[PDB]
Amino acid sequence: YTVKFQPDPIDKKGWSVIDFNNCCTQDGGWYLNMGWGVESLIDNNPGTQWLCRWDVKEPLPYYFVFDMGKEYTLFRFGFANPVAPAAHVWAGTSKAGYVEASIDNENWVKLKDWTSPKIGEPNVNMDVPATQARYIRFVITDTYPTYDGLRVSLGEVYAWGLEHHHH
Ligand SMILES: [Mg+2]
Repeated sequence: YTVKFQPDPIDKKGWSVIDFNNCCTQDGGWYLNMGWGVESLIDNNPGTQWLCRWDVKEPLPYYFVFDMGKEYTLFRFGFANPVAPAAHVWAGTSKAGYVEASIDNENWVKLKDWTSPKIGEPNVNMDVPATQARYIRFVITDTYPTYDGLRVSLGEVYAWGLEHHHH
């Protein structure tokens, strides 16, 4: 928990979801042309979204392993529920979960345990203990129920931190 620093999120261009366990793209390729895949989570804006598996409601937890490309020292981490013209703003139901961090994609260390107060919550950032990392692991553990049961869509994930020596 740090004071009002307000720097700017790491440019997620070298980024790339290197691993996940749930998306709508798993099924028919027609979902593919919809831009609802995991990569739709680190493309700079919450305008594009990510959709869970829809043909078969999969039980939680859902996780993702982002590869920031290089090493950093995370200060904060957060995400942002979907936002118009996102086809599923009512689906952003992330309620509880946590985020881990690793430097070799083998050994991980917990950073924090986030919790969103309502469905489709604008942004949810958390102060994460000053830790060195290359890979991040986001995990949704509980979801707010919907008119159509357990559904969930994510807008985007942000990460702050210093960049280690270019070397
Ligand atoms: Mg996005």
